[PDB]
Amino acid sequence: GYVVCDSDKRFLLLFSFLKRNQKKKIIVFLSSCNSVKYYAELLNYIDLPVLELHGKQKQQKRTNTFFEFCNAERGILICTDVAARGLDIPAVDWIIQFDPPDDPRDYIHRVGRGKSLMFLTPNPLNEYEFPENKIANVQSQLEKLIKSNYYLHQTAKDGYRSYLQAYASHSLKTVYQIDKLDLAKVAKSYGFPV
Amino acid sequence: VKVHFDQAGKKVSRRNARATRAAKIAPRPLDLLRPVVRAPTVKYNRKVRAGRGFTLAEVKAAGLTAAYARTIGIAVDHRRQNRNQEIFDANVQRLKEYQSKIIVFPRN
Amino acid sequence: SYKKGAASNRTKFVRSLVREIAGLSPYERRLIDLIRNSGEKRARKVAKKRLGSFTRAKAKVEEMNNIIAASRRH
Amino acid sequence: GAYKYLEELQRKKQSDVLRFLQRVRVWEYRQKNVIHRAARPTRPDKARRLGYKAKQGFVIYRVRVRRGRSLRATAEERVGRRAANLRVLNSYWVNQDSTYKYFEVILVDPQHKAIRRDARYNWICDPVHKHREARGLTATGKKSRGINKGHKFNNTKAGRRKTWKRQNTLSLWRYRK
Amino acid sequence: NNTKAMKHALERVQLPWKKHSFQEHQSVTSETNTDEHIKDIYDDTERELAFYKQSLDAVLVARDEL
Amino acid sequence: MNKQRTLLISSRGVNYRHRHLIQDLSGLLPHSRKEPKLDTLQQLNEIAELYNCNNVLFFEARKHQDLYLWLSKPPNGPTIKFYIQGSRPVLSFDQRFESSPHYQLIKELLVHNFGVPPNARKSKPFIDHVMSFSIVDDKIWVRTY
Amino acid sequence: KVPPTIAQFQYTLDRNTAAETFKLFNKYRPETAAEKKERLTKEAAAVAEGASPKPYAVKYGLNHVVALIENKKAKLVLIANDVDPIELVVFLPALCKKMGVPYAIVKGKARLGTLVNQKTSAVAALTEVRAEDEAALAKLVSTIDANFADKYDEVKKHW
RNA sequence: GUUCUUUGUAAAGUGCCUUCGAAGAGUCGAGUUGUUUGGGAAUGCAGCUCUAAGUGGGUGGUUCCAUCUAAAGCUAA
RNA sequence: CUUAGUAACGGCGAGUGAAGCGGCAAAAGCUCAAAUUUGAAAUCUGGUACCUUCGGUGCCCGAGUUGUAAUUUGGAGAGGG
Repeated sequence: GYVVCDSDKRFLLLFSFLKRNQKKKIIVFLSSCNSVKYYAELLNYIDLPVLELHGKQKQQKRTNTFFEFCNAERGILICTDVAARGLDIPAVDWIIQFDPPDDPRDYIHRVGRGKSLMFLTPNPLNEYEFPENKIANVQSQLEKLIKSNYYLHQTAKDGYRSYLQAYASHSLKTVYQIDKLDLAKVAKSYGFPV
Repeated sequence: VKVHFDQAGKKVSRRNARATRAAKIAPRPLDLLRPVVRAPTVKYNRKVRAGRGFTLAEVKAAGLTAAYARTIGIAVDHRRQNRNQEIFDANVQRLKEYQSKIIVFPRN
Repeated sequence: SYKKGAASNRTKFVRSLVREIAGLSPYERRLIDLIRNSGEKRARKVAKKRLGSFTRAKAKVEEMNNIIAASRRH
Repeated sequence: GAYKYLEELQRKKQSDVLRFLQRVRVWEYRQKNVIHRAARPTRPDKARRLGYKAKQGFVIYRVRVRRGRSLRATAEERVGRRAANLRVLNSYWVNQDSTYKYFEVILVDPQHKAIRRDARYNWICDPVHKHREARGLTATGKKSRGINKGHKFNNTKAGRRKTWKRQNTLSLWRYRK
Repeated sequence: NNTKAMKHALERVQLPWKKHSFQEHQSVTSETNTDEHIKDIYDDTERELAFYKQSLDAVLVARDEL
Repeated sequence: MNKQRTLLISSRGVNYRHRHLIQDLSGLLPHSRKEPKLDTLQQLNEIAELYNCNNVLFFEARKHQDLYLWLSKPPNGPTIKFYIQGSRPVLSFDQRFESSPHYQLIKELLVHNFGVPPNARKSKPFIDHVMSFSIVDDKIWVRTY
Repeated sequence: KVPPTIAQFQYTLDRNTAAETFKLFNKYRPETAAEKKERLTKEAAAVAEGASPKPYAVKYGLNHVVALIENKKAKLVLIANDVDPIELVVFLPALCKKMGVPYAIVKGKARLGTLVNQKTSAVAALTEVRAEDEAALAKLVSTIDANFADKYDEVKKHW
């Protein structure tokens, strides 16, 4: 159902759960269509063969490449909450939602067709454990990498500017801007939160 | 007590000034293409007169750019505004006709 | 005034930073004490006499209220 | 950069920090001459926004004037006579006493080749700008001449003697009106 | 311009001067001086004299009460 | 009982003729309060809150040749607009002031505003002049002798 | 009598800490006019006939430093106490304290000039560092925060 | 017109999309003493006292609306 | 040129005396200060050696980071695509 983690290692835990799970059709759900530009661009450049779906691209460009996942067996796509709405593939086992969803109420209803966990610091099923010293030490690799290309720096930036806007434009009284910005920048790995 | 004895003299002065400007600015028509403007105040609003300069809006709608407009001899004003619709139409037609008439020589 | 004069996070920061580092002018040093003792009524009187118009003295006394309230509590 | 912080720091003049700088400098400037050269402008943000570049050819004279014609223009006029080769560009207030006022008038050498070159400042080399202060063509001179735009400045816009001579001398044409 | 709110203004604004002395009021209501009877309204001759009499005779109403 | 205060205030722009009227009437009124400057309307109530003034005279200034004087009261005063082309005073009045509520209400104002309270701060015992108030051609005429 | 924001200077960094600061800072010299010119002629002679990473140096302009603090990019900031107009730099310790950038008031303006190929500098800052001196830099940060900041917490008070 | 040379991952322009976006203080203003005007809303200036603001500020029009952006500078006819 | 001897002021008197609009003459606009070149003060003075000398270039010196160049001045503009 969920995994409790702090905002520093939220992304760093996710990269662990993807590398350990490299055979299964798994889906991540992230908020911004701007954001999954970012997490797609890292993983092809830290070399995980991921797929990418978002509003910022064409329709049949989105569709025909989404079609590649549906006939696949192994891999993984990254998509938005919105663009994957109404189009669930039964051939899936892990639905990990990184973010609090767009509608939190109607989110549970879209499960029941696919195993679920989420990620939350203060905020049916059970949790999981996590041994804390197992997360990949790529943050040394990433901080050099977020400084070297400027395209990856720009897409880190939009992946941050658009992340928090959507975090503020949400429903719940719980998920409202309490979180400290020192650590959400580390989820996108900065020295300073832009 | 000043007397203007030089009325005839200064007309010949001004004419020769235009003659020099004609000699130096050879193919060009001495003056810039000025807009058509509605005069202020209740008394004069029926009168339509030559304005100072066009606008960025009138220039942009005509099909040319502001900096380029000045090089082809169109007077451009930036503080004037396009409040009236009929004046805007008349000036755009004035520029488009002017652009059909002009023959801008190559720089080679 | 399309370019009227938006908030600008940097300018707000600099003004409030200088507001404390400079300290307080002698009339303002008198004025903040005059708020705590003689009330906001007599404070607006002295500020109006010291400055030009009353419209200046309103925003001035209002600024003093913000300074005093934020200092003692936080 | 810092010029925003200095700009705002120079606003609070009677505040504790700047109050102390005044009482030290007012003593120090009295020790020195009436008209003397400062190596660097004390309020450099103000120097810049009045057209001073920290390059060879620019000179910052500090000048002392009595209290109670305008004092800013007198300050510029005093340095004009002493430093005759230079051209007065602009002046500004730095410090004042009960008896005296101090100004840091900025000057440009038109003879210096670093100014005769660059087109942003080579206009001052033109002989039409000899003693700008002696004709009220400086900031403070143009202020005291009442030269602005508006209903307020109708009788003194384009020369108060020029508009008088225009209004009080008869004009007659060849074919009389 | 209606007279309803005008009469509501006569309720709240107007102070009762009759309850107090003429010391506190200090206002002579020089009545029966219509002053539409004044000849030469554009020449300012009788307008000067009739107002001057209206002012000076008002003093004698207050003089007994003083 | 009659304890009141007057508050002569002015807008940006007053000289020669109007400042003769402002300064001399401020001198003639011992309970007058001379103020620097104002620019606009709702503020004037709060001006009265400062000095506890029972009266107000606001000189507004519009079309370059005219004059626009505003007279009002502190708490809930009904204002009347005007268009005119230090001893204890004696206040004379008119019959046609009492003819209508239009002139009766302004008569009441001219009694305690332009007159004097007996317990004024700068009040002199000796008398000197009178105050002529009368109506001709829909307008007021005041001269001090 | 000195108003507290003046004489927040003069309570400067001590003997040993200042020495160790320059032991770090003298490693990070900007390439001088002669050195830069000869390098580019080497580049001209090589590249015309037949790759490099970004080189770290100290940052030394007042406008550049006031940019870098509040960017935030500065890690250590050295500030001279002797400045001809003192008002040029009086806000700067407060700016560093507000943005949480570690600062130190150094003693001598020409002392800053030596490490920087100029006469005087008034302010010097080290934005970024080589990997080997990273631990040493962060240790000096703690050393300066213990000696300068924690000892003189009352420097904002007392005339 | 006649040529000799044009270079460097150089210098701009235009339209669309995306992310930002700082504009002048012993000045504005206020009271007063003089000067300036035929200037009625002390106009303009100077002296002296105090001295601001940033969805700001200046100027005008009958409760809003219009209009510009001071306190820096250059420029032929 | 006209508005005009108009508005307006003047013990309304000796009188003083504009301005916007309109017609025309001539028309031309721009430069700073403003947030970092920070992956390199990219700038300039002077001396000196040569050269095609109202100057250009090499070399040395000084100024200059308490900011000299490029980029921007609300007509916006900049960062990228």
